[PDB]
Amino acid sequence: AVPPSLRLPVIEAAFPRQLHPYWPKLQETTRTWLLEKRLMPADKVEEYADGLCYTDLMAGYYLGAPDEVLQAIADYSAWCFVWDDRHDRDIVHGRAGAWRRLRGLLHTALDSPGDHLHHEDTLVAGFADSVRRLYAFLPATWNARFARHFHTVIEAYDREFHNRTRGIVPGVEEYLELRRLTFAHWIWTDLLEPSSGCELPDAVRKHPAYRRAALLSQEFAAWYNDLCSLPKEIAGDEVHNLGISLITHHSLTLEEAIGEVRRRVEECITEFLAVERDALRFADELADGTVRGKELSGAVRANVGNMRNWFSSVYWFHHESGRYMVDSWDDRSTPPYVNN
Ligand SMILES: CC[N+](CC)(CC)Cc1ccccc1
Ligand SMILES: [Mg+2]
Ligand SMILES: [Mg+2]
Ligand SMILES: [Mg+2]
Repeated sequence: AVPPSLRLPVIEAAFPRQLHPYWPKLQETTRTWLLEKRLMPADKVEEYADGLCYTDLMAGYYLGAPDEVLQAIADYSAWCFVWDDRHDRDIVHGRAGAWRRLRGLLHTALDSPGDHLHHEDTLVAGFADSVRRLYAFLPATWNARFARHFHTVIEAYDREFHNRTRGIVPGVEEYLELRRLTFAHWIWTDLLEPSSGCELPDAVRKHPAYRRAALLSQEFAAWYNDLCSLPKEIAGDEVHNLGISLITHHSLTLEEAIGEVRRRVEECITEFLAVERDALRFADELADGTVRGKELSGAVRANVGNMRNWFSSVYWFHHESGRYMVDSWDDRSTPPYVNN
């Protein structure tokens, strides 16, 4: 049961939740990876890792993924959360030097992950381990695009560092552009392809219906995170959240801002339902009779299915994960699972 201010009946009724059969193993393997790569303190992994639900979130998303592919995606996903925590703590403690160095190392590791598998910074070595494995599934053309996309994500984190250091809250439109990067829209979109076993040609994945379906899936996920993570983020002096930009620049009250974010999230859903029809008509057009057309048709169909699955996975993740349960913390500004 979800709180009325967070509840989305259309999700509950029309996007039934899915779970990949590898999830029980996935849960433990990622937990152990976090442990052995020293990405989270050992006692924090035992106390909090399972309750954080990072593996549940990916296992509800990339349905159909080879077990190995889902494992690398889940390790990378968990790493991303730990990176978000590190970024947060570097900002809070004014470690601009340590953040700048991490940022540079991540850019280099991204292009040559093999070189960085045993780097002395365990956050960098962990990144490189997951990225090296992601690079093993599809041609190097897909790897180059993932890298291009993630260099942009790191730089958006650097922009957030600048904003929070200066006490700047982005305008609403500026925020919406930044959020496509800090949420890593195009990374989750990229990872649809190794999950269905096919790198999509530019002409296919840039078709308007595929692009728009892919975008709305991510806008929904990012803004729903904004809605649900607003309490802990206000508490932690986070300034990046659609709700916070509206309060700051459109002078809404908190209640008005929650309402406005809800309405924007709702519209993503019914916009997605419209363009999903087009995206699936496109998948049928790809099935032209040929082997390649059938491969491409099947892959777009799977990808669009998972774009849909993201809605329910993200929806339930925010109600299940301890990441957001600020009311339970001794210090509302310092989550228990973060290394402070
Ligand atoms: C901070 C984590 N993340 C990706 C794991 C940043 C790129 C956004 C996110 C939050 C909640 C659900 C899904 C993604
Ligand atoms: Mg963040
Ligand atoms: Mg965050
Ligand atoms: Mg958030």
